[PDB]
Amino acid sequence: VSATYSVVYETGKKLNSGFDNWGWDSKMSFKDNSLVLTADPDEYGAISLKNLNSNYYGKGGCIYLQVKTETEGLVKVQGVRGYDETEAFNVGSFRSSSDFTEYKFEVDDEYQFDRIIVQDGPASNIPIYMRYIIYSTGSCDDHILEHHH
Repeated sequence: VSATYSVVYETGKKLNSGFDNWGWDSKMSFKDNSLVLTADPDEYGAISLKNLNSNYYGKGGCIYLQVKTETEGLVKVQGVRGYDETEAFNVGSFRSSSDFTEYKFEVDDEYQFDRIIVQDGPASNIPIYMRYIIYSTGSCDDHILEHHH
């Protein structure tokens, strides 16, 4: 099968149909035409974006998103088949940027997963602004947003 995409969030004030936030120690809000993670004061807080459309996003693949923030942190997966759902696996990091920066993270082929985690490493209580959160079953080498127009 060719690459299949799950578009979790583009812009606006809601997640797309069939996605929910199962994160912790944080508040997810919608401001500045983005999805915003603000970890609670002094907490290693996260959003965890659960796919309710299928039992999994897929096995391996690529996670793409854009981030704008003054803090930094980690992107992970959880709900991995074969594991306790609480166990999380790091797939990449994001850093501070004045405007939206694109990231692509390869998901190990060993991981068939149902949740995308974004987490504030410094426990900073600083907003992390996100757009265009998209999962592809294909490789990151084969993904580009310009082809999503």
